[PDB]
Amino acid sequence: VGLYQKSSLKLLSTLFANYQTVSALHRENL
Amino acid sequence: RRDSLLVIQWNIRAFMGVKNWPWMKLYFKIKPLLKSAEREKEMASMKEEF
Amino acid sequence: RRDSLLVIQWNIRAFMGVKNWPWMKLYFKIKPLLKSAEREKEMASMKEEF
Amino acid sequence: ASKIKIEFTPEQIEEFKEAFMLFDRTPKCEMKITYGQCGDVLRALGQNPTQAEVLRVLGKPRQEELNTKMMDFETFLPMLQHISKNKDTGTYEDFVEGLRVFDKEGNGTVMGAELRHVLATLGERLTEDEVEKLMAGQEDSNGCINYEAFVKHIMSS
Amino acid sequence: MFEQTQIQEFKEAFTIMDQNRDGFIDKNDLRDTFAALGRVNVKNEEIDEMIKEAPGPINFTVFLTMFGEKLKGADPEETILNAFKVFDPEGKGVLKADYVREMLTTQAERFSKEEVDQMFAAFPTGNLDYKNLVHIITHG
Amino acid sequence: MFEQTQIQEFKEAFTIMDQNRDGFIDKNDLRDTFAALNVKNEEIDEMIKEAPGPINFTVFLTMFGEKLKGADPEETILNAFKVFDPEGKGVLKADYVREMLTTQAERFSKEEVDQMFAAFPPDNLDYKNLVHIITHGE
Repeated sequence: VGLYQKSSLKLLSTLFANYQTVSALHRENL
Repeated sequence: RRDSLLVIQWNIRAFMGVKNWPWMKLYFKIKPLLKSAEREKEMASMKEEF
Repeated sequence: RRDSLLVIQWNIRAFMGVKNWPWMKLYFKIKPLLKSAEREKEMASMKEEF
Repeated sequence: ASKIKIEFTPEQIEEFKEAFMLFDRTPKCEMKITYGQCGDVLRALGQNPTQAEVLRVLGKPRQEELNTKMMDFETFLPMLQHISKNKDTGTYEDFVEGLRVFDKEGNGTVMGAELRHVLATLGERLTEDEVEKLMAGQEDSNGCINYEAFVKHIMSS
Repeated sequence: MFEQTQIQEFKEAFTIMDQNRDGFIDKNDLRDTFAALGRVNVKNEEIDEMIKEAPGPINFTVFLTMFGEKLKGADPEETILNAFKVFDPEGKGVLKADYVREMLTTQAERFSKEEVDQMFAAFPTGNLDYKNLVHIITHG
Repeated sequence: MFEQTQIQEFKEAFTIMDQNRDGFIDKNDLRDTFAALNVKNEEIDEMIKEAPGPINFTVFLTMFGEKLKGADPEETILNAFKVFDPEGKGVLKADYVREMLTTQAERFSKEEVDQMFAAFPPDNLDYKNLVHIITHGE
């Protein structure tokens, strides 16, 4: 991840600009 | 729209009436010398847009 | 800067050339204050207010 | 010091002479031109003379020789053209690769203060105010100067 | 049918050309005014033309009638600008020369195509802007 | 075309110079200048020297115009002086201006330097008054 934040592409950086289980998040969204 | 086209063709008719005889060439050269009315219209437009 | 200096020097040369003339000063130093105020400097006033 | 080898079209010489007259600070002695500051114009004439090179193109002039005494550029004109045609310069990618190692994070930029320091101290001698005006505008909020864009702007302009 | 601004302009022109203050235009008057405002390149006997077109003493009346017959249907240039801009849907002067000429010769008051092409020489894209079209009319 | 800028209105100035409306400036009309502010025999007969003859109007306009072939708008001079020094406070010393003009623009000799000194005596040279007075805009 830390490698990703210091990548050449601004795209990869903005995907991983920062880094809540998925099941709970899905239930909350539902 | 038809009246505007009529005015356009009326100006064209005036142009045909004059065409390009150098007398109106002297007239048009005189026009920059005598621009009093043009300046008055300039300030009139200037104050209405004010 | 050199272009500005050329402009300034040419203008001051013309000003000296017209200043040595006795006629120019008499009708060119009081006209802008009085004679040019009502119908020439009024373009300056309308331009600055615009 | 230099021989007559290559000459370009006289109109190019004419506009070089015109620029020199622009820089000519001698009102009546317009024939002669500055001995040392002519290299500054050579800098302004689309060339990038290094300090040692701009010195020995003049045959190692002294400071009094650089400023007090005069000289006729037209003698040096073949040597100026020779300097132009040497092409002793790197490429834009070469420049960005060279300044890339002067970084510790690989973000595509370089911090401003260390850049000014190396420009003034590590390289050839240059006054600071020159470096701040060089990256004036190129300087950003966090100091991470975009060295690629900065150097392309420099060599292009 | 005479525009007041234009008739006062004609009066002012009559005043400036009447440098002799004799009330009529003579050959010397035309020579002096052509030297003053025109160029000395044309020194041919057009003075004979201008004196035989209006023989004898000529006052402001004959000049006014001559202007009226020459400029039949006088229109102020500002009015022409307004008509052109309201005619243009955008008013930015990108009106096509061929299209506007076709409407001119088609919608009403059909005109000869040769004179239209002479006046509308399709100055480019063909965007014959009306500002220059009236500038040439009013200032040669 | 003669009388390009600032002179198309100067026709009004020449019209108001004349009072009897004879199409030009009358020989005896000069008293209006005396009324506009002493007129002597020198001032009376200087018309022939400064004017070839009382003939026409536009010729007088052009004749007075060749003097102002170097004329330029006052705002242009103000802009040039302002871009000369961004402070624009006119604190540039007289001799400093003289040396810059001599060494860069034109080879101004002493017979020009003294006249320029007479135009604006040193305080420096506050450009505001000079730019106002060249066009007489005050």
